[PDB]
Amino acid sequence: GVGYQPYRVVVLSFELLHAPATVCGPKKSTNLVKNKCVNFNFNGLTGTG
Amino acid sequence: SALGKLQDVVNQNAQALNTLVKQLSSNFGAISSVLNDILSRLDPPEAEV
Amino acid sequence: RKRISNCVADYSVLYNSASFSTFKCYGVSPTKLNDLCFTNVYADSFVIR
Repeated sequence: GVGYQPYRVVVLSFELLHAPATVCGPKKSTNLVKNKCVNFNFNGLTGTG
Repeated sequence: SALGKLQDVVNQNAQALNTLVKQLSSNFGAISSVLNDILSRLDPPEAEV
Repeated sequence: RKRISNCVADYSVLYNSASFSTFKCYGVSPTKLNDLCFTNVYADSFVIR
């Protein structure tokens, strides 16, 4: 019955923000703009400056 | 060390400001000390805590 | 345990696939999962009661 049947379990354990990134989401990169207050996003590092 | 009386005031104010700035790196029990990092990973009700 | 690296991961399809009985995330929301970058993703799979 339910609770005793075999179950295929997959976990997705990943580390966040200590090393250079290698697995990234499907978001298209944009151009680089300098000398302007912008909302940058470097490998998921969201910020403003 | 003739002007230690004024140097003490300057040092005390600078040290207080430095401690206040350094307090922004503390998690205080949160997953991260970066507001952008918390907002990037978590949806509103989990991020609110 | 399988090493996942140097690839673009689209978790949107996995989230949308209703065949999964349990889709629970702990340190990230599944909706935001498509906007993050990880230095390593380790997928562990097994069959348990």
